[PDB]
Amino acid sequence: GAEEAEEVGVEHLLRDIKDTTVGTIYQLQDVFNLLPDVSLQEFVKAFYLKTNDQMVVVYLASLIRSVVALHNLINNKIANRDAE
Amino acid sequence: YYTGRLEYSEARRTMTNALRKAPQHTAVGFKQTVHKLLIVVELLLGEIPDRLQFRQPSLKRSLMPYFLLTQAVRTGNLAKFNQVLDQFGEKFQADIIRLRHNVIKTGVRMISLSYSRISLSKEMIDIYSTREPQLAFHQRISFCLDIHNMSVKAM
Amino acid sequence: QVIEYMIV
Amino acid sequence: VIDAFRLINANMMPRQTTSNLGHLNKPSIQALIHGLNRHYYSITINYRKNELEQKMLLLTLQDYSEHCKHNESVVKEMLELAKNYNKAVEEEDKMTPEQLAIKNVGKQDPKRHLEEHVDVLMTSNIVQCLAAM
Amino acid sequence: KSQNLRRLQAQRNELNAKVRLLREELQLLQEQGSYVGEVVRAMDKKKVLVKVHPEGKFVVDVDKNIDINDVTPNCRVALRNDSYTLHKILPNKVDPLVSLMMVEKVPDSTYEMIGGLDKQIKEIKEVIELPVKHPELFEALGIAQPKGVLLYGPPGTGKTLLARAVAHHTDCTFIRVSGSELVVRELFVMAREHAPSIIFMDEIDSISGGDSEVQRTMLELLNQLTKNIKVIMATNRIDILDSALLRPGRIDRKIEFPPPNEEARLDILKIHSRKMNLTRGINLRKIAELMPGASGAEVKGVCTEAGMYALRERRVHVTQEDFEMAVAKVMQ
Amino acid sequence: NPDLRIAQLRFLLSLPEHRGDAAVRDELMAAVRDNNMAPYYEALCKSLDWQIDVDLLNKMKKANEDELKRLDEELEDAEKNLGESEIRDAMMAKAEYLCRIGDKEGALTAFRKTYDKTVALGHRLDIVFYLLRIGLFYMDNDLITRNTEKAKSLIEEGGDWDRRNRLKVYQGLYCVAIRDFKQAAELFLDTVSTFTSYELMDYKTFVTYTVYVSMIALERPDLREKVIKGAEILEVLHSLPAVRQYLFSLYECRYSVFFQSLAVVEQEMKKDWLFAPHYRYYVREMRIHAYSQLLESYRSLTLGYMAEAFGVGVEFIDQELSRFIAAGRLHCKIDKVNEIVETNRPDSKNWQYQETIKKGDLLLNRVQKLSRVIN
Amino acid sequence: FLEVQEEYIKDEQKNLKKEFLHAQEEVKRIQSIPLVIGQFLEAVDQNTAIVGSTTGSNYYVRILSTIDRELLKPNASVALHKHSNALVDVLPPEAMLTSDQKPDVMYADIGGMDIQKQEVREAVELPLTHFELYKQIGIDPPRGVLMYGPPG
Amino acid sequence: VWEDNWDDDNVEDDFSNQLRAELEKH
Ligand SMILES: Nc1ncnc2c1ncn2[C@@H]1O[C@H](COP(=O)(O)OP(=O)(O)O)[C@@H](O)[C@H]1O
Repeated sequence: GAEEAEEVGVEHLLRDIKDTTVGTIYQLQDVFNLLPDVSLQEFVKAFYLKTNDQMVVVYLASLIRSVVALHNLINNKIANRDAE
Repeated sequence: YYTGRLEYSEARRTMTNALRKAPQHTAVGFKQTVHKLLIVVELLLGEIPDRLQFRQPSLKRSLMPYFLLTQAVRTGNLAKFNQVLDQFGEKFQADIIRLRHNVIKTGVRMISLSYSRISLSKEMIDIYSTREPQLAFHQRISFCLDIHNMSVKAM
Repeated sequence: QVIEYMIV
Repeated sequence: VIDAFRLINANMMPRQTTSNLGHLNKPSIQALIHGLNRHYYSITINYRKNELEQKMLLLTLQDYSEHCKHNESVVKEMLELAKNYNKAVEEEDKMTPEQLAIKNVGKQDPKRHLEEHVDVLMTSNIVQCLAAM
Repeated sequence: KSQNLRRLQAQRNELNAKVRLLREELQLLQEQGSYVGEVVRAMDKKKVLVKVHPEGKFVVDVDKNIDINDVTPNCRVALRNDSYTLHKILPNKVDPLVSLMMVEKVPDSTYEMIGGLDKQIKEIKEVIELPVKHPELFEALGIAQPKGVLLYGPPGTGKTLLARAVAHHTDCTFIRVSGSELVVRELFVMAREHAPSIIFMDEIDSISGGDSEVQRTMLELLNQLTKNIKVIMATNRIDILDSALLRPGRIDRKIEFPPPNEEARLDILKIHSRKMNLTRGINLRKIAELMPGASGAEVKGVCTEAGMYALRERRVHVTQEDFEMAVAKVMQ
Repeated sequence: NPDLRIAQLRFLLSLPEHRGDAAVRDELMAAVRDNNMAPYYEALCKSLDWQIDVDLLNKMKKANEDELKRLDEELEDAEKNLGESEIRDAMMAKAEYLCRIGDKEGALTAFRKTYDKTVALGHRLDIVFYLLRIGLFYMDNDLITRNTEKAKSLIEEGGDWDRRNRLKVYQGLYCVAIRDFKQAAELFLDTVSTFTSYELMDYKTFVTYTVYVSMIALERPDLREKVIKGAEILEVLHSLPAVRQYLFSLYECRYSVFFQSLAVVEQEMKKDWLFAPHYRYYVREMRIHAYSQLLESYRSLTLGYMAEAFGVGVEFIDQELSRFIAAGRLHCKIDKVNEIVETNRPDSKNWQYQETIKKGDLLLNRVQKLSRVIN
Repeated sequence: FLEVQEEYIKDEQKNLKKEFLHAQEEVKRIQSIPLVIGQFLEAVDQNTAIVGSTTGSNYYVRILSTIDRELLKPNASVALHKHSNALVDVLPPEAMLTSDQKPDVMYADIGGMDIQKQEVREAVELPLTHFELYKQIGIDPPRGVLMYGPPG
Repeated sequence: VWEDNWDDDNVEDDFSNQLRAELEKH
């Protein structure tokens, strides 16, 4: 559960150490029927591919936040530069 | 850069570290040979057309011989690379198999007529991929942004 | 790449 | 908001307290409330709990349509929102004063949107994908 | 290590100031809300004479850091939060005329796109920016003052647009008292405040004492009169108006607007045709071929109708014939 | 309207002994003998061309001081009964006259001078066309781009789309010079062209420039039909049969005349001042698009049928196509084991990857050029 | 000793982040039933404004920090605090009916009216559907439509 | 320009290679 509409009497009661820190034979026979996969021809290739595509996405991103972070750098450097 | 003055694994990262401090420094000696020498070594590893010739008009610092050897490998035959080498001969930086390596990257087709002609697991040929092949290049830019944090530690 | 996979 | 009180109906006639307890010289000091505080005189509310209770209170989705259609989506707003970020940095570079007319309350908001978009995917297009590995 | 440590002191003190004004922010918003209102300005020791929004009057004070000396009338800002005392100033909030200009938004910015009138703009620029931006040759030429221009012409063709354009090449102002819907003599004060101004009129007979009354009403105050205000009257006919205006010279200038001929109508149809896409070649003359009594409007109308007659076939280039069925349509 | 075909003459003279003197020499000095203009036409002949004789130059500078001297007293005359439209037009004596002086201060510091005291946008983009159009004559790319972002300020009522198309022709004529062959054709293609009796369009050139800028970047299936069955251009290349038989020799596969037709274009590459890697790259991509058009339909291409494309035989296709696959921009390979060329198609999924390695690197490098101490 | 309070600063930065992201949460009690709503008009500065309450007048305010300065259009209906009039949160456009499928006469049994039908068809629903063809020729969509009919 | 071209080595272009192509064939 979730404790709807009365978590005020839970979040007051979630002090020291906090939620995260806040601020930070038949069935087992059918278990291993769906385990084995090392067969990389097809599946392996597919897995390789998806990773590559998502990796790229991150590379694309990890770039525009670096740019806007650099914009915050020149904002702070021109700010303290004018405070000289 | 003086550490840049053998191995080729890190000559380009010391080329990035080298080509930084010269707004207007000298006209012989320090400012001159760092750029042209280091991009020559960047062809000693084998890096061809698309950073070479349009990046030239910034320096234009007497500009004959090293660019001539860059297109002498960009074409890649020993016949006119000879007259780049022997007819010039004073170009210095004395310290052949690489322009051989360029033309035989092609082949005729693959094998080349039952393993014999001259020019002068991912069943694809190496296009792209979604596994280990492209992952290496991917984690390049991620690393770059992480290394670019240093920006936040400067104010 | 689980070891390989700074952002925080 | 919890507070007990007294019988100071009458008896206007000790407790060093370390100087009157603190936070009842800071109530919501309102006249009908403080006029009620003449009779009221709240003191404290303590609290207990045990470790047990404390402790107690304390995948996938891959290409269904999911991974595609939340990186087919957000990169398009990175396209034209980065075009409006281009228009923002071109525009505010010159003739800018008074904190950009108070952060453009109007036409909110360029640039931050890009930061938010960047944040959304990098908590998603890695992490559970990471657990894919 | 101590220098880097004091950098960490700057970080910790910055975040601690954030939590300062967030904590006293959440206790802070339990206070009051200042009112707002226009005034008639002060006279005396502190003073205001405000008129607040719901009920319009009071006289209030002003805080030490307000410098009661600049706070001028009809520049709304207030703060008498509870006891009724000022704090600071706010956005001027557009004075009176800003209202009847943006409201009667009738006047449409115009500049030099007048469709083939050059004698007319030579004569109005002869008597509307020479008496404003070069008075020196009028006070040495013996001329007393030129003021008041009557624009008589057909409905269309020069009205509300010539008097607009040469009002704003000069950046003068353009007050229009055409109509008396929602609010004489008070307008003069606004014009005087503007220092230089131009007052414009209305022309209705067809597309007893309508606006010749106010016309003279402001020529009576204007004759003896803080000097660079120029009334402008547009009428369709010179004969229809009063004999009191027939008093040379009460109207120092009677500019005449003819209906446009061939080449002036290729000029105005050239400009309104310069509003949109056409094609590799029009040779606009054949449309002007039947211009015969036309009107300024009679040109903007047919150019928009030619655009719509290109729009009906989902086509993105206005061809030749959409003009021909535009001007061949509007003959009604 | 500075500067006309004198731009092309200024190219052709300074072009090497491909072309020198002799009757491009007189039409140049038809303007130089005309317009009486010292401050460029001595800097013109400075470039390995001509020296003193001063024979034209004296009354050239003398009429330069005549017109330049007489224009000043309208700037000093325009106060008697002459408003800012006449100080405006006195600065148009100084502006058109000191714009056909061909100086980059006499025009450039007069136009920002007349950008002050300025009536509405019968002016604000009249001069920023008239500044852009001489920036084409002096190829100062910063002046072009700053006149674009100064010229995207047409929000008048500026939805004047017989003046967007003037700017669209200016964008097409500039973007053909900065390798952006994508933006050039469509802009040109969907324009029609007309600019004050097409004087900068200088037609007998424009529709030709379209129909040999198209097949670089305008995609061979898509709007190439809009080129061919588009009834706006086909009738005006009817009088221009050379670029016509250059046009219908791709889609009709009559390639023994198409390389002939492209060798014509490599002789009228000489004219336009947007010149050298544009024609070398242009013949490169006409060439590569011509071969890639042929072998894409076949899973196997024989030596005799590829020799049938012109009649060149073997070694032209061999060395040339080996250079193209050395670039790796087609998918073929010189399979001399049988002398039959094979072609499958690995798609453009990899195109991106290869594209973006370089791209990504460059982008980060720019930031790597900035994000150090120098900021 | 300057290594001692070095361990202080890291713990204080961490714990001020703890109660800081915990401290953007105690401000959310001022937005609580019941708060008067009155529309936002002109922004003047940082965290204050001149919001227009529904109880008659507009009057000056101060707006809290947790709300972003994003949705505050000059007619944005925004809530105020009872007895205080401090701005708390912007709102969805609460107001009139959309008229879901209610009126029913066809455009085929209208009878006779053709030129007016293609003028209103031309200038109302066509620039809503084909909104960009007006931005491919040049003539703007006409803003209003005034219909004068006598006697109807 | 500013998109890196080759322009290196190659002898006179498709005009002359066209010329010795058709002449060498015929
Ligand atoms: N010479 C002209 N140049 C430009 N527009 C004109 C001209 N003559 C008439 N018009 C048109 O008339 C309209 C202005 O109305 P106006 O002429 O003031 O009405 P009236 O004719 O009653 O004075 C504008 O939309 C304009 O296009």
